[PDB]
Amino acid sequence: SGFRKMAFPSGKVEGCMVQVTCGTTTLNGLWLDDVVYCPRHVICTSEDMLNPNYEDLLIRKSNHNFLVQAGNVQLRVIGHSMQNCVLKLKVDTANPKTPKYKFVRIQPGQTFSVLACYNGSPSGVYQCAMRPNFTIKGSFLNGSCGSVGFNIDYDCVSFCYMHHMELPTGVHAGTDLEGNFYGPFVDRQTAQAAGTDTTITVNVLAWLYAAVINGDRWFLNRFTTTLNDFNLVAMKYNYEPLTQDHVDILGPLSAQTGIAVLDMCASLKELLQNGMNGRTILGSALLEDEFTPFDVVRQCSG
Amino acid sequence: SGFRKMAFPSGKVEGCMVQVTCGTTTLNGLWLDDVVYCPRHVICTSEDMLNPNYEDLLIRKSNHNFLVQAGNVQLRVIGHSMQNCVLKLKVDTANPKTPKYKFVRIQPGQTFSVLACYNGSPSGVYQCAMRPNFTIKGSFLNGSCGSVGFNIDYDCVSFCYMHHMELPTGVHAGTDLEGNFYGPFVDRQTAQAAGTDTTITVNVLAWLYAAVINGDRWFLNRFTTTLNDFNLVAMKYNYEPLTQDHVDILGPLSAQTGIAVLDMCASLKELLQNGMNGRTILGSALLEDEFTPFDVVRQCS
Ligand SMILES: *[C@@](O)(CO)[C@H](C[C@@H]1CCNC1=O)NC(=O)[C@H](CC(C)C)NC(=O)c1cc2c(OC)cccc2[nH]1
Ligand SMILES: *[C@@](O)(CO)[C@H](C[C@@H]1CCNC1=O)NC(=O)[C@H](CC(C)C)NC(=O)c1cc2c(OC)cccc2[nH]1
Repeated sequence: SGFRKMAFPSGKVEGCMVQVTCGTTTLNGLWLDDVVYCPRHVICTSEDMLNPNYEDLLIRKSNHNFLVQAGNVQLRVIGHSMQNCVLKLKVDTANPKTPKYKFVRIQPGQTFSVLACYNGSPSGVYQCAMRPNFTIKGSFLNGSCGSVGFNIDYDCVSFCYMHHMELPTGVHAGTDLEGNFYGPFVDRQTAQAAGTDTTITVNVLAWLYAAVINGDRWFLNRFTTTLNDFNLVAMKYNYEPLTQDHVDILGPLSAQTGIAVLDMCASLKELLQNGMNGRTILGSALLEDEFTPFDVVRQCSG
Repeated sequence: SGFRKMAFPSGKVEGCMVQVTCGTTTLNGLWLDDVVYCPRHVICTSEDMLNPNYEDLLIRKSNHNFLVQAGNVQLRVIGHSMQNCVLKLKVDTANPKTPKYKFVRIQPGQTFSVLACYNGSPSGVYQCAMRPNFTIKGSFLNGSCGSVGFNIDYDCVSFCYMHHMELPTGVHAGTDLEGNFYGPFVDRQTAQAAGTDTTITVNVLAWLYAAVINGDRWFLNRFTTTLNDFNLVAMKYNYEPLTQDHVDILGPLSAQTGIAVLDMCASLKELLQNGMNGRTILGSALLEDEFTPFDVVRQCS
C-alpha cells in the first residue's frame, strides 16, 4: 500500500548520457550504438540563437567542430546530420551500454520519466505528464538541454522526449527523438506562450481511485451521473471530456474498489462545484491530474 | 526551473540488486563487493514470522540453504552471519558494479531515494523523508522487502534504509544497513503502531527559503525570535524542535537570501499562529516539509 509519484529506474538511460560542445555552447547528448542525438541549437552562438537558419549554420560546420565527451573519454565525430530539431553525430565507437530501445511520440495525458542531466552527467529523475497544451511541468536549469524522457517496458527503453526550452511561465517544452516539437514551439531565443491548458480528466479519476484504495473516502457521495452530464460540467471547469475508452481504461480500478466509473464522476463533479473545503486527498489541497490509470494500477493492484 | 520532488539517478543501486530465497520465502538483497545484505526474516516460513526466535531459526541454516540470484544467475553463498535485523551472506563473486559506498544512519527529516524492487528487479524510484515518528510514506507491495533507500554524494552512494514492514496505517518501517530499525518497530508479523507524527520544521524553513529565492516573500515579517522560544512555540503546533545541526544546515540558504535563520523562524511562527489566510507559497496552500535544505540547494543550483 501507499501511493507515490514514482519514476522508472534510470540506469539504462544513464549509460547513454554524454556531453556535446560546439564552440562555447555545451549541452547533453544521447549516445545509442554509434550515434549521439542532441538538440541542434548546440551549433549556435549567442547571436545565432535569435533567428537561426539551421541548414545554413550546419553546412558551415565540420566534424572537428563537435566535441563529444563520455565521462573522461573524448569520442571522435566522423559524420553529422540533422533531423528536424535534433542533431545526429556519428562517432567512431559504439556505446556498449546501449539498451534495447525505441523512439516513440507520446500522447497528451500520458506520463514519462525524465533523467535531468548537466554536462553529460545524470543529476535527478522525476515523472512528468505531457499536458494537453504540450508543455511539461519539470525542473530544468541551465545546461539541462538534451536531457531525455522515457518509459521502460520489459528491458526496452521507449524514448519520447528531449528537452529544449523553458517558457516564461516556468513550464518546459521539447521534442520527440525525431526532432519534432510537442506543441507550437520553435527552437529560437524568443518568449513563447503555450495554448490554454486543460485538466486531464481520466487521470484525476484514476487518482481519486488511488485515494479510495489508500483510505481517503470523504469525497464519495450517493449521487450518480450520466457520462454526458458529467462531461458538460467537466468542460465548464476546463477539464477534458471523458470518452468511453477512458471509462473502459478505468474498469480495473472500478472493479477493485466496487465504485462504478460514473459514481466516481459524480464525486468529481461535486468536488469541482463545491471545492475541497480545506480538506486534502492523498495529502494534496488540489486535484492531481499527472497520474495515468496505468500509473495507479502499478501501485494499487493487489 | 520549477520545484519538483526528484530522486537520485538509480543506476548505481540497480547494479547491486539481487534476490535472496530461503525455502519458498523470497525478498531483495543488496550485493556490494562479495557480500549480500538482506532482511533476516527471509529464513522464516509464513508461520515462523508470527513469533520468531531468529537465533534458533538461523542455527538450523547452512550456507547451502540460501539461494542468491542476480537475475537467473546464482551467486554461491560461502558464509553467513546475522547483524541485528539483517543477514549478511558472503558470496563467491565480487560485484563488478559495486559503486563507492558508505552505510549511514539518517535523522528524521532527512530525505532519500527509494529503489522499489520485486524479485531482485528494480521497478521504480521515488523520494521519501524519514518522518519524526520513524516511518516513511512509501509505496511498497508484497515482495518489496530488502528494497533500499540511499543518497548519492558525488559518486559515493550512502545507503540509509532497507525495507521490512508496512504498518496498519499504510506507512512503512525499516532498518539501516546495520539492521537497526528506525523507530520502535520489530520484525515480526504483528500490527504495530508508530508514535504521533510531527511536522519537520527544518524542512518547512528550507521551503520558505526556496520561496524567497524565487521572489515569493509576502510572509517575511519584521520580527526575530530566540531558538529556545521558537522551539517551545513550535511544539504547541505539532512541529519538531530545531537542533543546532538544523540551524547549521540552513546556513547556505540564509547566506544566499540574506535572511537570518532566526528571522525566518519568526516568520514561520506568524504563519503558524495566524494561518495562510487564503494565500499560497510556491503555488501551495500547505507548508511543505519533505524538502531538506540540500534538496532546495540541489534543485535551485
Ligand atoms: C538549454 O539548456 C540550452 O542549451 C536551455 C534549457 C533552459 C535553461 C533554463 N531552463 C531550461 O529549461 N534552453 C534554452 O535556453 C532555450 C534555447 C533555445 C531553444 C535556442 N531557450 C529558452 O528556453 C528561452 C529563451 C527565452 C526568451 O528569449 C528572449 C524569453 C523568455 C523565455 C525564454 N526561454
Ligand atoms: C516484505 O516483502 C516481506 O519479506 C513485506 C513488505 C510489506 C508487504 C506489503 N507491503 C509491504 O511493505 N513485509 C512484511 O510482510 C512484514 C514481515 C515481517 C517483517 C516478518 N510484515 C508486515 O509488514 C506486517 C504484518 C502485519 C500484521 O500482522 C498480523 C498486521 C498488520 C500489519 C502488518 N504488517
